[PDB]
Amino acid sequence: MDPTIAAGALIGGGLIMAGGAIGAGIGDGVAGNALISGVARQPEAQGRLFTPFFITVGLVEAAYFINLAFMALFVFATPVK
Amino acid sequence: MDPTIAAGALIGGGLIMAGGAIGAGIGDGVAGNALISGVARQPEAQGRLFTPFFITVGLVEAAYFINLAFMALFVFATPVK
Amino acid sequence: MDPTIAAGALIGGGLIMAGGAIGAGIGDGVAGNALISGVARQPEAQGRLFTPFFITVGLVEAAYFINLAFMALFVFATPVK
Amino acid sequence: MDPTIAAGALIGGGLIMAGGAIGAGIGDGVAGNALISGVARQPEAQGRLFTPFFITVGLVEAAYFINLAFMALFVFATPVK
Amino acid sequence: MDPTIAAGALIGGGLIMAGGAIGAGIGDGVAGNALISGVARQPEAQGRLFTPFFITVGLVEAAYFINLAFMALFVFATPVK
Amino acid sequence: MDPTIAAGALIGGGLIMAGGAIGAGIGDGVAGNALISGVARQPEAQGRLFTPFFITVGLVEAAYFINLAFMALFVFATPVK
Amino acid sequence: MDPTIAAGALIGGGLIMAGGAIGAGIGDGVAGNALISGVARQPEAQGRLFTPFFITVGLVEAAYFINLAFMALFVFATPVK
Amino acid sequence: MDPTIAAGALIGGGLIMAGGAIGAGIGDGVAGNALISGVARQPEAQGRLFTPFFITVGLVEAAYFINLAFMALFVFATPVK
Amino acid sequence: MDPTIAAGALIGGGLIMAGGAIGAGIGDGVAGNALISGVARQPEAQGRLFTPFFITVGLVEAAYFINLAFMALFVFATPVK
Amino acid sequence: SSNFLIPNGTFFVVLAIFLVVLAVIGTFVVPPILKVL
Amino acid sequence: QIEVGEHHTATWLGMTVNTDTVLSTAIAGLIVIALAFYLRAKVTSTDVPGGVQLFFEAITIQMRNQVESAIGMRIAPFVLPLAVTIFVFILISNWLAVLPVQYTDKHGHTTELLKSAAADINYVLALALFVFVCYHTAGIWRRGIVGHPIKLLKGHVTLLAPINLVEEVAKPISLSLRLFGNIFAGGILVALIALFPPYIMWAPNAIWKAFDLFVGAIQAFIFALLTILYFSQAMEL
Amino acid sequence: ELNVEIVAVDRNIWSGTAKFLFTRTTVGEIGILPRHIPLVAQLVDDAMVRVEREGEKDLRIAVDGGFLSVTEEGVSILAESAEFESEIDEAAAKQDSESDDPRIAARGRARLRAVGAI
Amino acid sequence: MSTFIGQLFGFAVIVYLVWRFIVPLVGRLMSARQDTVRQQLADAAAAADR
Ligand SMILES: COc1nc2ccc(Br)cc2cc1[C@@H](c1ccccc1)[C@@](O)(CCN(C)C)c1cccc2ccccc12
Ligand SMILES: COc1nc2ccc(Br)cc2cc1[C@@H](c1ccccc1)[C@@](O)(CCN(C)C)c1cccc2ccccc12
Ligand SMILES: COc1nc2ccc(Br)cc2cc1[C@@H](c1ccccc1)[C@@](O)(CCN(C)C)c1cccc2ccccc12
Ligand SMILES: COc1nc2ccc(Br)cc2cc1[C@@H](c1ccccc1)[C@@](O)(CCN(C)C)c1cccc2ccccc12
Ligand SMILES: COc1nc2ccc(Br)cc2cc1[C@@H](c1ccccc1)[C@@](O)(CCN(C)C)c1cccc2ccccc12
Ligand SMILES: COc1nc2ccc(Br)cc2cc1[C@@H](c1ccccc1)[C@@](O)(CCN(C)C)c1cccc2ccccc12
Ligand SMILES: COc1nc2ccc(Br)cc2cc1[C@@H](c1ccccc1)[C@@](O)(CCN(C)C)c1cccc2ccccc12
Repeated sequence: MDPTIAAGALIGGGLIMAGGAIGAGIGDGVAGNALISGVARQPEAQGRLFTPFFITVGLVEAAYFINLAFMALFVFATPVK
Repeated sequence: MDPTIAAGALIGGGLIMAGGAIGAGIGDGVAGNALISGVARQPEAQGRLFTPFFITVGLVEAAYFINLAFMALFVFATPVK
Repeated sequence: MDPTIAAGALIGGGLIMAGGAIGAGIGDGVAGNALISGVARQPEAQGRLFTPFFITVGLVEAAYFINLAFMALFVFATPVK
Repeated sequence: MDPTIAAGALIGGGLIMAGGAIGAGIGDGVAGNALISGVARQPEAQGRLFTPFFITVGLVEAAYFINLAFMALFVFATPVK
Repeated sequence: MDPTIAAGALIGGGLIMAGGAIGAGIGDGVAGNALISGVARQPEAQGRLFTPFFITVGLVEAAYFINLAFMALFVFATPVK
Repeated sequence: MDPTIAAGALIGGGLIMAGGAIGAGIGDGVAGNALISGVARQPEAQGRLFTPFFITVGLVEAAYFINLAFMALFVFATPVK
Repeated sequence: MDPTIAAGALIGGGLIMAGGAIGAGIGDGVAGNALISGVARQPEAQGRLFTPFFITVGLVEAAYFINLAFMALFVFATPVK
Repeated sequence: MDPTIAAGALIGGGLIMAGGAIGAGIGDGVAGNALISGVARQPEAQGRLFTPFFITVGLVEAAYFINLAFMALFVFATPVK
Repeated sequence: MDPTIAAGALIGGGLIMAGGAIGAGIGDGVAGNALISGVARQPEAQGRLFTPFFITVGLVEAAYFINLAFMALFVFATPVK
Repeated sequence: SSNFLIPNGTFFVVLAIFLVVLAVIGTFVVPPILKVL
Repeated sequence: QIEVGEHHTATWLGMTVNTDTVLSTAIAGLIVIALAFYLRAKVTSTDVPGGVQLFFEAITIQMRNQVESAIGMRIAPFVLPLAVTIFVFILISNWLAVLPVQYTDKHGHTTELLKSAAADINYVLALALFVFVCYHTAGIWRRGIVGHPIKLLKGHVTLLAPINLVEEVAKPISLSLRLFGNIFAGGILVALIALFPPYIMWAPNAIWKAFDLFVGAIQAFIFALLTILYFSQAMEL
Repeated sequence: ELNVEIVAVDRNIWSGTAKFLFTRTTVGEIGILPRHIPLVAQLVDDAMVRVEREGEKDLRIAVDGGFLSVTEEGVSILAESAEFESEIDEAAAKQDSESDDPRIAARGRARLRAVGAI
Repeated sequence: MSTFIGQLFGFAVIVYLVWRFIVPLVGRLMSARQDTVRQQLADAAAAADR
């Protein structure tokens, strides 16, 4: 009875982590593309570009970890016992 | 009867959260790319560039949250009797 | 017998909501990228840029909502009795 | 025997709707990105940019709708009677 | 044991149509992005930009249709029974 | 014995066709994007532009066809029976 | 014993070929986009743009080929028997 | 009871690694795209550019390697048992 | 016992190689897009452009290598009894 | 097979070692190098 | 076949401390200290400098340019020694893993006389949590016991106050698992590469080792850069 | 190598052969190597053009009112004013950078970039 | 005790690769910096006696 639920929880946590990884990796990559281009064109702008960057990143990474948290909820404290 | 339904609920919630995280992460990445590029090219635009940037984010995050909502419904209040 | 159909319904609804979330998130991100960049280039054009934007978003969100609709039809009013 | 085919039809319909939503959402986002950028660069062009746009969208949405059709045929008129 | 084959056929047809919809939607989106941008840059080029476009789309839709065809072969004329 | 392998072959062929259609659709979309943009830029380079294009497409389409081949090998000449 | 192992091998080979074709198609599309753009801007540069192109393609197809190999190893020489 | 949990752990770990690899590869590709473009524009900006490039690479591969750690936890010290 | 774990191992290895191929192919494609565009812009910086490229690609390939390793660990030296 | 994401008392030992090196450098490398520059 | 990071261990104060990752981090500490003293005896501002002086000069100038661009060397003179020691410590600790120290077995499978230290959660957690407490107390000293928490909760956009909170929870976690997972990966690979036969085991081992050198350098650099950035974010205004 | 022609409104500032021309257009810094796609751009207000030759040392010219044109022929820089590195007195170049007049402050900042400061 | 030999061959080829490719460029870099600071001190003394 419980082993099927354990397999389901493991596959669900894997899906959560995979989605979080895809989203976070690609979003950070796009934001960093913007940052590297802006700093390559104008070096002195580096500082004033960290303010939008770490806002965007701050959102993106948020998703990942939020998902990370929920992955734990699936795998360590399975919502169905 | 319940083990299978609970496994399916966990996998469905995992899929919901994976999709939500992919969408949210990549949409925030693209919007923030636009924000960083606009702040780089037109610095003084910074303040005004926050009125579209959040609109976009307000849509993107919306999707994520709604998925989150239903993910809860899938694992805490499973719609199948 | 109904447990297997219910597991299938939950996994299907998860797939529908995941796909809708990926589509909505990334489409809103791309449209908002266009919006933020156009507002950065032409600062005064914001008012004239919301009629194409909300058209684009109007379509994108539409898909999401429809998926949401059908997800409900899967988990609450399962099309196989 | 019916529960297995019913679960299969539910998962297949979920996959069809998910793929259609991803495709339609991201394609409409890309086309609308082009439309917003064109309008922002020269606004008088708006009326002339809607014949390419609605061609593009006209194709994209078509895919979506066709998928929707078959989704119904999977869940409501399951080809395995 | 035929229901297992029927469910596999339904899931495979769903996968085929989902991949086809994703590919077709995003390909039409990118090609139409190019078309709208080319018409916005100079409108007089419209009549000359529909030979490349309908080549591009002509291939993209092709893929979709082929998938569609094979999806039929999976759900209506299952290749293995 | 036979039914599980048949269902697995159907799902595997579905995955192969979905991956082929996604790859081919989006690759043709990006190559045609470049083509349309180049013809809009330089209208009298059309012929000169079709030799890189048909190289790129020739690679992309190749992948699709190869996948198509193996899809047949999965559903018509199942390797393991 | 053997039936479920062969079904898992078929599904795994399908996943391998799907991922390989997605990666190869979209990587070829992006590289060829760059090539077509560079030839549309400077036709005489077609000769010198084939050395980076065929490096990129050389890597991209490599992934494809490797996946192809493992697909065979999964369907013709199943590593767990 | 253990075999299905082990299968679930293996599939979940595969999903985690797949999502992490997709996200990391594409994000590193986009970041390196920005780096190579910025060096092509001004070939004497490498050292200046290796700071934002490696900040972005740090974030992207942070996502990747947190997924790698949790995959190793899944398949080597399986949380549920 | 063993057949379930073998099917799960083959499916997980397929997922790992699919994610790795997608990531590596598309990341190498984006980096090579940057390389071709840079060699088109500044043909005399080609050498200078292989130091960023082979860093980017290098990092990307690192990910691929790890995936490859773990796929073997799943398929030849299954980490579960 | 144990959960390797759980910290041991090692956490402190390593800390101490780092808290030594940070001192040494912080006293014997960075001030002389900064003075030389 | 492959087995994951079990540790030779012993109880030192009622707490189970690993033998390995205390031997290896101690060797790293002694190597950094030996390099430091060798510089103390050979640092010449009068004539041309040797090799060790040039190495530490490069590291110090790079990290000082970072601190100057980020926060300012007038406001934060301690971030420079912190960044330098973090970089050199992590770099030496990760580069010690290149050594041919694998020696098959007494019985069964692969084994090493020295596991890399960053392949342990205690090592990376110590580094990350020390940096965490340090930049939070630097923010407190710069802004106040009551102004620094409200600034962490406000951020650059006050309405995103929950998201900002998540950021503050995610900075140590990231810093510690980007390096664990990374170096940890290396471990597993050299253990599974040791399942090959000897005549075809040298090539993947050499490729992985040669690229893990660059990976360890980049990981030390990322840790140090992000430490400097976090200090500049916690001490702003 | 590439052919540099820096001309002003009333005189040819410089003309010669180079291996690398660094400047900064209104969209960012740029560096031109011998073969380079045709390009037209506008330099920044306080623009400095640094020219690099094989045997010599880098010329460094403060340009005021410049327009950059890269072609098959080489680089051509239009200027309203220009001042080489070894013709600027940093005192007037520094107390002019502090001025309240926009274009004269830009000229001072260009001369300061050319002398080595900022 | 045969993985030891395989790893040792791996270590030999990696140290050969570094001694072939990496150590020449880093040696050239540190030598260029050494000679630069040497010239700096030399012309410092020259300007002093001038
Ligand atoms: C920008 O934030 C938002 N905007 C929205 C916009 C529209 C709608 Br309708 C819902 C929105 C919801 C939120 C957040 C929120 C804040 C407070 C409570 C609930 C939800 C959020 O969903 C952000 C998730 N993102 C970043 C991936 C969130 C969810 C879950 C856990 C969180 C923990 C910490 C912070 C944010 C957390
Ligand atoms: C822009 O919003 C829309 N535009 C549409 C456009 C076309 C069509 Br045909 C349907 C549309 C529907 C909506 C919303 C809506 C508004 C009111 C009622 C029902 C649906 C929405 O579906 C959008 C979800 N997005 C934002 C991810 C929604 C659903 C569920 C919960 C929401 C919570 C908060 C906000 C929006 C919420
Ligand atoms: C633009 O709308 C279209 N264009 C098409 C173009 C080609 C083809 Br061949 C089919 C097309 C079909 C439609 C719509 C339609 C309208 C009415 C009936 C059937 C289909 C649509 O399918 C759009 C879905 N999109 C937005 C994701 C839709 C479906 C379901 C509910 C909707 C509710 C509200 C709006 C649109 C709704
Ligand atoms: C442009 O349309 C095409 N171009 C092609 C190009 C090459 C090849 Br080889 C096949 C092509 C096929 C078609 C269509 C078609 C038209 C008529 C009959 C059959 C197929 C299409 O497949 C388009 C699907 N797209 C839009 C997602 C379609 C299929 C099914 C239902 C449709 C309903 C409405 C419209 C189009 C419908
Ligand atoms: C562009 O056409 C090609 N180029 C290739 C290039 C390289 C290689 Br190695 C194989 C190639 C194969 C083809 C076609 C082809 C033509 C004839 C026979 C077999 C295959 C194709 O596969 C295109 C599929 N695309 C469009 C998704 C196809 C398959 C099936 C049905 C089709 C129906 C109509 C048109 C094309 C059809
Ligand atoms: C460009 O072609 C390559 N480049 C490579 C580069 C690196 C490596 Br390591 C392997 C490479 C392999 C190949 C081909 C090849 C040629 C001959 C034998 C085996 C493989 C290829 O794999 C291309 C697949 N692409 C197009 C999706 C292929 C496979 C199968 C059937 C094909 C039929 C027709 C053409 C190519 C066919
Ligand atoms: C660029 O090549 C690399 N760069 C790396 C960079 C870092 C690291 Br840490 C590992 C790297 C590993 C490699 C290759 C390699 C070369 C030799 C032995 C093992 C691995 C590679 O993995 C590339 C795969 N890519 C291109 C999809 C590969 C694997 C398997 C079969 C191949 C067949 C042909 C060519 C390359 C083949």
